Amino acid sequence: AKILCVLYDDPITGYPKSYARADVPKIDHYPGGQTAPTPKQIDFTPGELLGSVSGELGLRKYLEGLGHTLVVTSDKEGEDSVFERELPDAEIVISQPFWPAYLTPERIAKAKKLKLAVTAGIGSDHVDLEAAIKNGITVAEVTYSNSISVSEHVVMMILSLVRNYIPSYQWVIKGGWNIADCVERSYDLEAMHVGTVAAGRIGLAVLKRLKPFDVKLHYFSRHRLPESVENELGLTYHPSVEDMVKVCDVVTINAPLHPGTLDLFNDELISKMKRGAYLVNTARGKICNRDAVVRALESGQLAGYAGDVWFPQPAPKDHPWRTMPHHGMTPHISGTSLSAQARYAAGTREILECWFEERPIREEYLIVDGGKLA
Ligand SMILES: NC(=O)c1ccc[n+]([C@@H]2O[C@H](COP(=O)([O-])OP(=O)(O)OC[C@H]3O[C@@H](n4cnc5c(N)ncnc54)[C@H](OP(=O)(O)O)[C@@H]3O)[C@@H](O)[C@H]2O)c1
Ligand SMILES: [Co+2]
Ligand SMILES: [Co+2]
Repeated sequence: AKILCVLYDDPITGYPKSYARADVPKIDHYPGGQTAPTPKQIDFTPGELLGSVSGELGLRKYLEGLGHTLVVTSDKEGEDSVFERELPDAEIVISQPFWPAYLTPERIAKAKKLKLAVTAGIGSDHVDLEAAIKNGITVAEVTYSNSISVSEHVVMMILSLVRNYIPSYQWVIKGGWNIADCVERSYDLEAMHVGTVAAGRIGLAVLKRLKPFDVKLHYFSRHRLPESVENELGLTYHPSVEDMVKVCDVVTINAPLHPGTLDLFNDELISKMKRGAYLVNTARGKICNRDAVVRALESGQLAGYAGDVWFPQPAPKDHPWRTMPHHGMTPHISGTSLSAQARYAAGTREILECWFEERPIREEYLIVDGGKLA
């Protein structure tokens, strides 16, 4: 069978010949007890670059040893792309959210042999689930594999926005000291009100990391956390997002992209935030209306915005989030740290072994299975 695997390009300086450190820590399990991926073998050393074209997610020796073929490409856009030309023959398609091969209804129709679509990462909004359901395609993602990685990125970005890190760094490089210039927009985070949209694997990890900063914590969720958790973390529950954002100095978005969160932070909702609020979004770019965020930063309604997720991906050269004032953006990188790559690459192989050995894929990895939502 044919496996079609879309990855981002190598660094412009070539695939790395060395790394800054000798190894990465061993992660055995996630908070709550889900075990780390359990592939039978791996053909990489954790810490290597796996999600670029030369990395191949460590999959070629395994797949070709079984007689299957593996096509790796970064060329994913349009009908003339390698991805779309190779799609009609593929039993399995793999891509990462960071450089996503969108499986639209049209492409799924053309993918006559497609039976398994794997998200190397978390969040399968690039896959049209209705068409996958219609066509009996299994959709899997590597649940929890980089949730902690994102929670780290969130707190990092919150601190940098509030404490005005990046403009202060720039004064060093420019040859200046300029203390007053740095701190005329520098605050402590301590005792601010911080709220999260969703308290899932990322959102809860964010709340736990924020707690010892002595912030006043808020959250909005469809379902409440156990009261024992709310008490230990000092959480205030809000039954609507509007209610929460009214009182928050900082808001972090940690919910998946779906109809209920598409365009949720539009002009109206952002106008309900505190003036000078900070907004962080490492969830899915489209949960925030692109031009509304730009306008709120230009007016001062938002004091700062940061995240790693954009619409579309890759972001075009003229994307307005590149140049809006007071931002601390990165490209979509938090979920593909070298540490996270090791976990989602192991998980991708685990899923593939289960697929080819006719053993069940972990229930926690499954998004649709056997023609229905999991
Ligand atoms: N590199 C990155 O930046 C990166 C990496 C990984 C993931 N992500 C994004 O982050 C999402 C969350 O990741 P995760 O590991 O935390 O998944 P998760 O464990 O499934 O948590 C998602 C939580 O969002 C809740 N929620 C859903 N809709 C909501 C809404 N309209 N308002 C408030 N809360 C809502 C869900 O609760 P219910 O059970 O009630 O629906 C769930 O608890 C992913 O879907 C993905 O898009 C980004
Ligand atoms: Co529910
Ligand atoms: Co959901």
